[PDB]
Amino acid sequence: AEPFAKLEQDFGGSIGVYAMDTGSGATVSYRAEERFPLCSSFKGFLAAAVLARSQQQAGLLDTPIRYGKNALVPWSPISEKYLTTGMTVAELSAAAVQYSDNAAANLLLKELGGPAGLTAFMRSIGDTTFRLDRWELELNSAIPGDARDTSSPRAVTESLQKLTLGSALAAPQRQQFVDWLKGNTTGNHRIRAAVPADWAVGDKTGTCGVYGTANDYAVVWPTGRAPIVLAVYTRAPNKDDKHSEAVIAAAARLALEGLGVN
Ligand SMILES: *[B@@]1([O])O[C]([C]C([O])=O)[C]=[C][C][C]1[N]C(=O)[C]C1=[C][C]=[C]S1
Repeated sequence: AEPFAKLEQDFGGSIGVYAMDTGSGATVSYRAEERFPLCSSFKGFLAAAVLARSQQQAGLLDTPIRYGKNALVPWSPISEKYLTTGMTVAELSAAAVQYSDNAAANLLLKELGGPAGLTAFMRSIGDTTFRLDRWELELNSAIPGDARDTSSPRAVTESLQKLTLGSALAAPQRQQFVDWLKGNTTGNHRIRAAVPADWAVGDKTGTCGVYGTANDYAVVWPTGRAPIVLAVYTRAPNKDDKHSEAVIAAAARLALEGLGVN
C-alpha cells in the first residue's frame, strides 16, 4: 500500500484502486471500498443498462430519439454533430461511451427512467454501492463528503466484470458492450497508458472538472491469458485542484504490478 500512499501524497488527493485477475483470482485493493464521484464513468453502465433492456424489447436499439438544441448540454460533441442526421438509442449509447457525450447520456437516462432507473439496474446485478442521483451536468459537482453520484472502485470493478465477462448480459449484448468499451476514444492516457500496446483494452473514463476528480475503469486482455478487471478513481480536497491522467496511469501500473502481471 506504500506505493499507492506515496502516489496519492504526490498527487495531493486520494486514490482508490481495485483490480482482479480473473485467471489467478488475485486482487489489489487501495481505498477500494471508499466512495469516489463517478463523473462520466457511469456512462458505461448506462450503455449496459440499455443493452439489458434491449434483450426484452425488439427495436429498442434502432428506436429514433427526438432531441433538439434544448437537450444539448455542454460537452455534447456527437449529438450536436448528428442532430441533423438523427440518432437512435444505439448510436446515442456509442456516443455516450466512446466520446462521453452528455446529451446522449441524459437522453438515455430519460429512456431508462432517470438516474434512479440506472441505479435500479445496478441493484439488479447485485451492486449495492453504485448510486446515480442527478443528471448531466449537475452530477459532476464532486463535493468532498457528498455521496451523490458515487461508487467504490471495488463495486465498479465487480459490476464491470459481471457485465463484460459474467452473465449479467446475454452473450450478444455482452459482446456489444465489450466492443463499445474497446472503441473508447478518451482513455489513451489513463489505464491504457499502463498496458502493453498489443493487449486488448476496453475502458470508460470520467472527468468531473473540479476537485481533482477523475477516473477510469477497464477490462484488459493480456495476450493468450485471462482478462484483468480494474478501476482507478481520484479526488482532491479543493475545487480548483487539477486531476492527473499520469496519476491514474501510474496507479494502474501499480495495480498490475501488485497482481504480478507483466
Ligand atoms: B465526463 O466526466 O466525461 C469527461 C470525459 C471523460 O470521459 O473523461 C468530459 C466531459 C463529459 C463529462 N464531464 C463533464 O460534463 C464536466 C466537464 C469536464 C471537462 C469539460 S466538461
